[PDB]
Amino acid sequence: VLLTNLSEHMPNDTRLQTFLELAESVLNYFQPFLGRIEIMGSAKRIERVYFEISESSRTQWEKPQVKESKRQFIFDVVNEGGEKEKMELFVNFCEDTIFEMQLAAQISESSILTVRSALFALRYNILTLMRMLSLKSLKKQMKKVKKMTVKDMVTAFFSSYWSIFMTLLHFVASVFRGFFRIIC
Amino acid sequence: ELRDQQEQVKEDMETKCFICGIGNDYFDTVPHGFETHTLQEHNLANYLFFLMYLINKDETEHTGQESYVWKMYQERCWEFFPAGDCFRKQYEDQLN
Amino acid sequence: FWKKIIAYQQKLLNYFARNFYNMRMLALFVAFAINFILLFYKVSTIAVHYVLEESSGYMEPTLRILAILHTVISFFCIIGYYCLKVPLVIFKREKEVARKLEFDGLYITEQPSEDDIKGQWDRLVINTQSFPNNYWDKFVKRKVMDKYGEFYGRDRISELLGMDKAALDFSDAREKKKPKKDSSLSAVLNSIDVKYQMWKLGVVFTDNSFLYLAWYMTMSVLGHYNNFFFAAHLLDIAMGFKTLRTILSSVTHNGKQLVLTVGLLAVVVYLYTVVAFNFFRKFYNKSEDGDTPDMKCDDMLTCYMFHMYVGVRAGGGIGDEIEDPAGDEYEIYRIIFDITFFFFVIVILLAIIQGLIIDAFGELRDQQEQVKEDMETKCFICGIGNDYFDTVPHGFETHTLQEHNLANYLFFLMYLINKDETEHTGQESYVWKMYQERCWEFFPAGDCFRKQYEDQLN
Amino acid sequence: TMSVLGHYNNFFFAAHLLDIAMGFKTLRTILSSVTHNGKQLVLTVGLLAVVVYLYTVVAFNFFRKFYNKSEDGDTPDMKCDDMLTCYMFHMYVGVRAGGGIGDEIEDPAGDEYEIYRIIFDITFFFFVIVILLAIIQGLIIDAFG
Ligand SMILES: Nc1ncnc2c1ncn2[C@@H]1O[C@H](COP(=O)(O)OP(=O)(O)OP(=O)(O)O)[C@@H](O)[C@H]1O
Ligand SMILES: Nc1ncnc2c1ncn2[C@@H]1O[C@H](COP(=O)(O)OP(=O)(O)OP(=O)(O)O)[C@@H](O)[C@H]1O
Ligand SMILES: [Zn+2]
Ligand SMILES: [Zn+2]
Repeated sequence: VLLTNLSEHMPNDTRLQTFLELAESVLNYFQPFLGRIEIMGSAKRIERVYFEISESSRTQWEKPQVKESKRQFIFDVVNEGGEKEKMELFVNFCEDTIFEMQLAAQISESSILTVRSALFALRYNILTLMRMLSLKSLKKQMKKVKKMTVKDMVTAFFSSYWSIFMTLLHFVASVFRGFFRIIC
Repeated sequence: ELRDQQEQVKEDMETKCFICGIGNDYFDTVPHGFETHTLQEHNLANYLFFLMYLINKDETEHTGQESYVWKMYQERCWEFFPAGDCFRKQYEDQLN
Repeated sequence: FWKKIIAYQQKLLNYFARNFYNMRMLALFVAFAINFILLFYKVSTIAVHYVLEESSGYMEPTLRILAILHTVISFFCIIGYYCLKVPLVIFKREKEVARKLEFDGLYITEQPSEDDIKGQWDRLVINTQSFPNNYWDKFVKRKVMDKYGEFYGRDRISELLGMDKAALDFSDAREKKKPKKDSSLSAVLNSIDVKYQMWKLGVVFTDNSFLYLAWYMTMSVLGHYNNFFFAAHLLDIAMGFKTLRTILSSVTHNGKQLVLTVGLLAVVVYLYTVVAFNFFRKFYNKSEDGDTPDMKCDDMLTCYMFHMYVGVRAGGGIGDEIEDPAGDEYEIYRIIFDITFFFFVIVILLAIIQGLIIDAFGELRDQQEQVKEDMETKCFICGIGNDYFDTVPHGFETHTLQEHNLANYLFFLMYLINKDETEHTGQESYVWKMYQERCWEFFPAGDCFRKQYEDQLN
Repeated sequence: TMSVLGHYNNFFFAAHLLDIAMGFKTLRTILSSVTHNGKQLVLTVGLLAVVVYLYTVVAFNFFRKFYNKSEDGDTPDMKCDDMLTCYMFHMYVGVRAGGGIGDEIEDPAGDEYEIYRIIFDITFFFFVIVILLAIIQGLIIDAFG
């Protein structure tokens, strides 16, 4: 708190920033528990107040129900709220929310099958796709490839893409079969 | 009407600070100034946590600022809340 | 030989990539032609036949040729998709994984929550040696090593990234000469990375548009067997026409609201059916002839199905369908039942649906207007108001089209990427370092050249 | 030309009432309401004609005997034996009918395809009768706005 106050009040003191980098770790650890607000001070000046944020209060505040309450309060104070009692309503909401978080903390005491199937299929089908290259079954098309010509090459890669597409058809059929197996 | 009310709330929050009431552009003159002001300087969550801290803390160990704010909270005088002015406005040319 | 056939293959693949969109529209044209020729389809006469009435006498060969052409065009569109759109999707996912690895360490300091199939599948690609295949930065495997080498161990990061740090020392040392040529089929097979291709095939199969095109293929193939499966190809107008896409986005914008409204309508009518089952049973007699009693509400399920199918579709309501209540003990209760049914189910709920649709139109229009006036009043990068620039005539347009053009920023990014790192200037190196560390502070925010040098320029 | 032809046939003079659109600007606002989204309305009508064609195809494939419109059982009059006749019937009858095609064609009770027929009718009513007309009216209202 002392170091943060000094750093904020003097923003451009080189010795201050150096001593701050010497003091990085403690500041980083205490940043979540450190809060700062600006109040209308007695000296007719705006002053900053540094205080302790408790872990329980922060968790209860971050709980979703309190977030919904905050959204509802903001909507209400914006739509049917006036500047005369806007901040009064804010204080009332703050008090009610503090009471409910104190009650909640007090009362509080202390697909994988589908992923496996879809990954096994995506492995096995591609293994079968590359299995003919693994066996070196392209030696049959080798003798025909020896006749280099445009029509032979176009039919050859059309046959290759046809093999890819029939492998895709086997994949989608196996997906449907597995879906039916899960159903039954 | 419901949709317009939601949009009104949205752009009101995104253009005016909830407590300050100051426009977003003045803070945005410095990059990310509006978000810095709304999430670090004048966070309503921070104000609520300060109210909790005052309530939980014993009255004897209240500091000067804590006692001052506690007296105005107990008399229900919300003048201590910043209205129209902020730290950046008050110390503009010293900070900048 | 290899160098000519591979070149011609690349030419053909490039042709398909270039003509992907044109063939996509022409497939729709062929679909409209086949559906138009199917408009004359007729049932011939148990023995069930199906023969077209051919006034010209050549309609049957005509749509046979049309179906074969449509199927071939589907294959060409499948090829063109893999030519053009697949590299972009692969680049996107590959760069996203690279960034998550270098900056978030999703495989060293974090592990996928096992509900993200994308991450579970992308765990495979890191081990491959063909990574940054599409992403320009081939240096991610070294960035991760430098960033996280000490805390997890050079050996562990090298094993996770599948890099041969042991061979790096031998490479820097004296490495023996070996014969190597790409003419060998074994050599080209070793050059092909089986696991990276496996990952790429998985990503492509996961891709939604590829699934849509495969469904188009399957429907065309089934349409060859049964000619009426070709009608499903008319469902492609939603994506072919963006003007129709606006109309469809009107109803899909509030699709959840519409589905919930239908569920609420089904629940309210179920409550009404329960009330009728409890009290108004003899009123639901639908027997045209008094001799044969046909009761539609003896059973809960039958009564509910009748309520849906008849009352929900009927304009007047369930009262205009079921029997008249005159001269009965439950006359007033029946009348109130009918009036409430008509007001709630027939009027309000349909009004709710139509109002949701209209509100969706309005919200889309307001969003477009918001984007329009936001662009016309604020500079995209500066964030400065238009009036300050407009103090000088045409100042806002000059600032937005000459000084801070997003096209100019994009071209600068391209220039940095294309340019060699050695010849980077001071500004180029500075911006390149912040781009590589993903720090966007170099982008002007709230300030510009005119603001900084106002009184000197003016 | 219309006046000259109206001399020959007196009923050609009715087309001169189409001049109110330009004579009255107050009527011109009402007409500009629908012509502002004229392209959207035409595309909506085309989409309605395509969806009903898909429904007609489904009926032609499965629900054929249901489309029997014979008042007397002696004379069979089938409205969906031919693709074109079935589509024209779907348009002229179902699109104009408030309840849908189900309130027009025969009842499904005691049949194998009962549930499929019911789902067909419900989907037809929700999409064609309700949503598409709602789309058109919403386009018109959005044009006013
Ligand atoms: N005192 C304030 N505290 C926080 N945000 C404020 C405040 N005053 C105005 N805002 C506006 O609200 C924005 C974020 O706060 P807000 O509660 O509206 O967001 P949210 O999306 O509901 O947040 P969350 O992720 O906590 O649910 C800020 O960026 C700012 O535009
Ligand atoms: N960085 C920017 N570059 C260009 N225009 C910008 C930029 N920032 C804001 N604008 C606004 O956008 C207008 C033109 O750009 P925009 O891309 O919106 O127009 P367009 O009509 O879509 O252009 P085009 O004819 O290229 O399709 C400018 O006049 C300005 O109001
Ligand atoms: Zn503030
Ligand atoms: Zn700019």
